[PDB]
Amino acid sequence: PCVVSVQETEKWMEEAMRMAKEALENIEVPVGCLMVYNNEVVGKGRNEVNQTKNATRHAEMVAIDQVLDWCHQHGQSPSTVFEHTVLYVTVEPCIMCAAALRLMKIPLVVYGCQNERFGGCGSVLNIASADLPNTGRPFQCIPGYRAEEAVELLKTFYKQE
Amino acid sequence: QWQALPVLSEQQSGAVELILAYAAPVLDKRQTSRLLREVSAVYPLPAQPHLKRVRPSRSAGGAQSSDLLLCLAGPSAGPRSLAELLPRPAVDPRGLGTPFLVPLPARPPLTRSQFEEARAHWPTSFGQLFSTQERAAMQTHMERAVCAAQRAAAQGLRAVGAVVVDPASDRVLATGHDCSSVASPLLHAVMVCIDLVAQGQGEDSLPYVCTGYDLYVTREPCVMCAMALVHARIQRVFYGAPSPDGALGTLFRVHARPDLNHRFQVFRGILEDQCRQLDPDP
Ligand SMILES: [Zn+2]
Ligand SMILES: [Zn+2]
Repeated sequence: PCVVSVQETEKWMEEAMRMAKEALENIEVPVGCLMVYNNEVVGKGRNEVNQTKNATRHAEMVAIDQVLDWCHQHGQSPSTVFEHTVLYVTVEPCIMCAAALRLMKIPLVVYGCQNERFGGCGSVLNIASADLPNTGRPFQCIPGYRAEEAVELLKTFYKQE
Repeated sequence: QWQALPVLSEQQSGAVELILAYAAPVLDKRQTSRLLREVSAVYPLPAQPHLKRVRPSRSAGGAQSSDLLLCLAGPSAGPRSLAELLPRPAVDPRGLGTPFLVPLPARPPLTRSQFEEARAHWPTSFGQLFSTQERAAMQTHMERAVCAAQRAAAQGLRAVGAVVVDPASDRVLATGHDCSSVASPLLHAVMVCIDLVAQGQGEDSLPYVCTGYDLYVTREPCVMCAMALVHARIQRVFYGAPSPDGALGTLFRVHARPDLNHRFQVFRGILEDQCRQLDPDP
């Protein structure tokens, strides 16, 4: 049920890029993301750090909470859902979000550009595939999808601060 | 019984490098204060404020003598005379013996190991890391975190507790334990506390919720919690016992990296006796 979400990678990342642009217009780090379970979006998020005054409200954390709400409302266990969910995110997850995704046992992340400041899938640390036997499961990555557009958003944001 | 051990990057954990300097014995002890004044006006040693300028020595009998730190050695650290090192009339060298080279710690000590190494060469400033009043306050906050962890244990939750403190007023801003559940698996104790500090903060606030604050947590934070603390910009963290996948000492040291835009101090061991019987994070 995982590779069935991969079929529409282009549609899902286009929506993630659309959300990233919104975040940029709202003076947030321009990261958009979608979580797809069986070719349906079960959660989405963009960075809400400055909106909420809370440094932990990265796009991925916002999307994780939406999927958890979806699981709670429809009486499905998070395990069965998250273990067959793909995350599409415009930017390499940071060290914190990479650890959250391991704890949720998300199997696959498709992401755009590298995260030079905080990346947890190899740029600063390799949390995604690290040997962390008490910290969920390692996940796999498909990096580089529309990285050029995504990193241009990042640079635009970091000029405006 | 407990002792607070700093958790430093691997770079700062090794031995301080040594630099060479000239000292001279004080043969007329009653010239000490005058010589100290005259020499330290000529050679203030601004780059080494951690070094005391007089080294006392006790003989195998109790008799005490002293050496005076004159100046750093140049590129050629050869034998030097008092006349070569000390200008007159700015210094009247009477009462000093012949200068000798001594290796000095180039930078102040941070660990106990470093302080012992340092003072073996020359008296250095800091004995112990925390004052009696400080240790009492730290034990009180960690006791509150232990009590939160034990409430969690009694309810069937992961036995991790945390307290956030504003050290400007020593007031507790948040107390929390792990609340993770099947429906909400990421409610680790640190994540709960950060959200508590966030909800109690003013309207014209920055998202760096933990700026300036101290965290007491029973056991070492996991990668998620540790990096949340980097993003939230905690100022210091005290924890009791390590965690196997811990990221503030054990498997990572994300608080002490040059390529993250925030570093902070971490100490382990606070009430470790009790904390080691509680749950690791995650
Ligand atoms: Zn993140
Ligand atoms: Zn944690």
